[PDB]
Amino acid sequence: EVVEQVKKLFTKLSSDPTTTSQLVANEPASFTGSEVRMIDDDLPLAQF
Amino acid sequence: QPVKLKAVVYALSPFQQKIMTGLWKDLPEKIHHKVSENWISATLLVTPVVGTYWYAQYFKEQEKLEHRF
Repeated sequence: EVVEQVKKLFTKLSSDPTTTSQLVANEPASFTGSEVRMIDDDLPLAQF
Repeated sequence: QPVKLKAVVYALSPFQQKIMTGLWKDLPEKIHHKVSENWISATLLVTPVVGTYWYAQYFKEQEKLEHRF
C-alpha cells in the first residue's frame, strides 16, 4: 500500500542526471591540520 | 596577574607549510628596509671609528716625516 501511494503521488520529479558519486569525486573532501582558538575570558567554561 | 583577552587565532600545521623558501622572499625589499631605517645608526657607529683611526695614521705619518733629516 505504501508502494502504491508512492507510485501514485511522486510523479513530477526532476530526473536530473546528476549523481551523488560523481559530485563527491569532482569535489572531494580532504583534511588539513590546523586550529581555531576563540579566546573569550568572560565565558565561565572552556569548550574544545 | 593574568590578562583578560578576547581574540580569534587561526593557525595552520607546521607540516602544511613551506619552511625555508621565506628566507629569500622579496630579498631586495629586506635590504631596502635595513639600509633605510639604519643608515643614521650605521653612520654614528662607523664615522667616529674610521675618522679617529684616519687621523691617527695622518698624525703618525707627519710626525714621522718631521723627525727625518
